[PDB]
Amino acid sequence: MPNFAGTWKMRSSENFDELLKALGVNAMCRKVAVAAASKPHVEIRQDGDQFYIKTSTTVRTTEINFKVGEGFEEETVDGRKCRSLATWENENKIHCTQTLLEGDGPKTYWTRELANDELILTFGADDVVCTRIYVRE
Amino acid sequence: PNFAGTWKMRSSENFDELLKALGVNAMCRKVAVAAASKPHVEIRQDGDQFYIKTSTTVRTTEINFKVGEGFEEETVDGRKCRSLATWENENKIHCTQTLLEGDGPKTYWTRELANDELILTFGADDVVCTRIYVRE
Ligand SMILES: CCCCCCCCCCCCCC(=O)O
Ligand SMILES: CCCCCCCCCCCCC(=O)O
Repeated sequence: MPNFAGTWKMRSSENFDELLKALGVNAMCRKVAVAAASKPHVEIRQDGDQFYIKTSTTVRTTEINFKVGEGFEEETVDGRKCRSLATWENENKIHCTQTLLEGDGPKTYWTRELANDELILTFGADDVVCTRIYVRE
Repeated sequence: PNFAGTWKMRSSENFDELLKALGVNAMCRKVAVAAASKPHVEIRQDGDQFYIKTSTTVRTTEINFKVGEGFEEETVDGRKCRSLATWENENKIHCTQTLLEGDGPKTYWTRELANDELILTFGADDVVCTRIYVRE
């Protein structure tokens, strides 16, 4: 029912450096990630529950393909392989639960919500929350 | 010796081990080693006065120094340091470093001209990384 599809550009970021610190990312990498990941561009294709999400920066591009309610594999923000499940949390919000394939680490998740035609991306690592707001371009 | 010119890296040794000695975690080392795999360097030199720009797609650094005079730069892992370059021989500059802030391994770099190749060495405690540059 909500239409996530389109091209998006990041307008604002809260607590990204703190999220990377909670994931144990070294400052050498955080310094580049915070500079470069200051202006990601996102493309979404959506057909009902079926999604394609591509996030690109000069430093790193990721693409995921998933159906809401079906398991898939992706990476955490710090690049660790995880098994994921996206659920509708409400009519305008996808909540994605994540479990590491290998090893131990903080509990991670992401959410994507459409609110007043803005795309709110939240990432969790234990009790740390990062909020990135995307707008249409 | 004429360090001036444009240079491209042909080989690297022990960069992963150097970043480990600097306390960089494995996931970060894998990305950093890849990101640093082929820097392009521009040097301008006028006697003892040096300008060194090192560029990669993800990160560019520039330093200006005179041999024998203190300056401030960053370690490889991006920690602010106070530095001093000296001639170790006719074709070799040795740069001693001290952290401005916090504690960490003893670091230094050397740049040497040998058979018109540019040999960059980084030290962190007893670990040595060697990077060899050739003229572009
Ligand atoms: C998220 C990406 C983090 C990337 C951090 C690596 C930064 C580039 C290192 C450049 C080292 C060049 C050393 C040299 O002068 O040969
Ligand atoms: C080991 C290095 C980990 C650092 C991660 C870099 C991430 C850069 C781009 C992330 C984009 C986040 C977003 O979707 O807004």
